[PDB]
Amino acid sequence: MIQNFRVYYRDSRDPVWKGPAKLLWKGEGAVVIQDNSDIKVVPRRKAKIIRD
Amino acid sequence: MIQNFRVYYRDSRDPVWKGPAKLLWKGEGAVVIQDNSDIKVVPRRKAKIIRD
Repeated sequence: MIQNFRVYYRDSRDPVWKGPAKLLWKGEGAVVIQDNSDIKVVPRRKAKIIRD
Repeated sequence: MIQNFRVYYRDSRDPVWKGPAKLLWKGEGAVVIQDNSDIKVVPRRKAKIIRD
């Protein structure tokens, strides 16, 4: 059901937002994404769902 | 498309397999699962897809 959606997220070294990422898994207060060629887990409260 | 499937995986502190887990994301050589109440990423080459 996830079509074209971008997501922003902050790093643990700086509360500064980071470039957009691809949205893959979406359920509880957590969202799986992929910035470079590596998938990682990010708390939903530290990410934002933007539409493409 | 993921119905009832269990997955085993080894830890980084010991090449010993670990209890079964729930299969959620499935794509490249990586698989997202959930053992306790926390989701983590595990390389597909370090996990096994078992049917329920």
